[PDB]
Amino acid sequence: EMPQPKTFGELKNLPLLNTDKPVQALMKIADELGEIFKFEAPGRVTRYLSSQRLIKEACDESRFDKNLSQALKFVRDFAGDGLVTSWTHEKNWKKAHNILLPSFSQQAMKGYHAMMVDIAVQLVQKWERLNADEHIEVPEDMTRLTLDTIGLCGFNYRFNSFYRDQPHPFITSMVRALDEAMNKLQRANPDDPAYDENKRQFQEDIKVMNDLVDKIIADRKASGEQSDDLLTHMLNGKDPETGEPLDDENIRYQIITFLIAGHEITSGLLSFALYFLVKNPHVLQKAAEEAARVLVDPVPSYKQVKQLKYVGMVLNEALRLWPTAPAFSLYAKEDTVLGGEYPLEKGELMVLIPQLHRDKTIWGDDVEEFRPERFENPSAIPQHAFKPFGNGQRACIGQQFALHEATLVLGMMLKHFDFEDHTNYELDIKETLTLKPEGFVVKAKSKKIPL
Ligand code: HEM
Ligand SMILES: O=C(CCCCn1ccnc1)N[C@@H](Cc1ccccc1)C(=O)O
Ligand SMILES: CCc1ccccc1
Repeated sequence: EMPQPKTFGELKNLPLLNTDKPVQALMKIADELGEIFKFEAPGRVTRYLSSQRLIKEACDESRFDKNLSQALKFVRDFAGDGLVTSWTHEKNWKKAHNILLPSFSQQAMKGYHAMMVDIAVQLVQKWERLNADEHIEVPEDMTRLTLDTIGLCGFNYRFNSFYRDQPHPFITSMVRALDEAMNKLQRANPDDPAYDENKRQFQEDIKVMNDLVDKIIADRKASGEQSDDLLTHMLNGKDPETGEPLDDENIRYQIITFLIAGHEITSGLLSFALYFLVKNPHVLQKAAEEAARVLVDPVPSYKQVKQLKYVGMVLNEALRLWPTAPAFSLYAKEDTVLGGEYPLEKGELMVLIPQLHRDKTIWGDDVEEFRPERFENPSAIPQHAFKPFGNGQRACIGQQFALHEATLVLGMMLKHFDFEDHTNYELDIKETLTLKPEGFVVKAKSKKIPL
């Protein structure tokens, strides 16, 4: 019989996720129950997988396909049939996947690099301009970086996050829609009048996002400009299979999807990376030495960012410990037995990435230690042991983008500043649909290296 955490009568396990930190709650359950536990909610059953042994099987795409978790299903209300919230069998998935893959390749990063540098330099400049008495709100600034980077590379839009403390109206709505999607996970009687105004606000936020993104698309189509951004690629792309381009609605969903992905999901990586760097000065020194040796020019080149191997290891080790897209869902395409012990019927598994990444049978007993050297040789990483970007054809299309922007800015941060964990910050991971070291603050003392 499969382990299952404590239940709450008719609510089954659902109230276990009625907590500020559900991923961490699930990790704790995984620690207690092991590599697989059943999680039941009213009208839902899933099985949380935490071991590489089981997850490797779940990642067999011949047996399991991506499932929309309840979170993804609720985000689908505004991310539509964008790539993240589409089922693999939906026409728009493969179509957009085929169209967008070349826009997200490592080679495509060469084209986004200058725009990424634009924002990265703004980040560096912000911190260069802080007064000595001041500190950095790390996740906030990382989000400024990542949001602005995806805005610029996504559709040549400047969110200008370094010019405001208040979020862009689209982001206000996106964050509130994501929050409402996450809140609806715990909503008994959704059509109750208590959650009534949440619905009105949710629809208003969906409309804000649609109107703003639709206007972006329409403005680009009307202007005819051919930027080297994702929007241009989507407006001009043709899926070789169907022969079809994405329609404007799906492009809007893709843009919404990229903005969600490139917001705190991506900035969390940077925030956790910097968190671990300041908590592990030996690592920081090693990463800083690489940044200093490699980033010999006032602005990093693409080729230099590629040489930031140890920065990449830092990022991978941050992704190991706190993958900011911490779970993905799969479903059994047919009846199948998982791991020789768990018969599954056709039709859900949750891959609990932080737990996979703590599988001592893969990583050794020191799984909680931040040791980028674990990633010194990518050959040492067994298949499916490390899956911060998900799996297979449903893996993160933005992986190279996220890692390039993260490596670039982290490299620049490490080149340009020494960092002080001046509050001896106690890791407190705030959960939305992503993870963030909430309140993580540092001081950055400029090395006074010009840009
Ligand atoms: C550190 C940053 C990121 C992490 C950890 C991450 C993680 C993931 C994961 C785990 C998935 C699979 C989700 C699932 O199976 O349900 C995914 C999918 C996806 N991600 Fe990311 N992501 C990141 C950044 C980005 C960025 C910056 C973009 C685009 C601008 C992006 C776009 C996507 C898309 C479009 C998909 C769906 C791909 C498909 O199913 O065809 N992600 N991401
Ligand atoms: O699975 C996802 C959401 C997946 C989204 C990650 N993602 C995908 C693409 N980009 C990011 N949360 C986990 C944990 C959870 C549970 C309740 C409330 C919040 C979070 C789960 O549902 O058990
Ligand atoms: C677009 C990334 C995403 C989508 C839904 C939920 C969380 C994260």
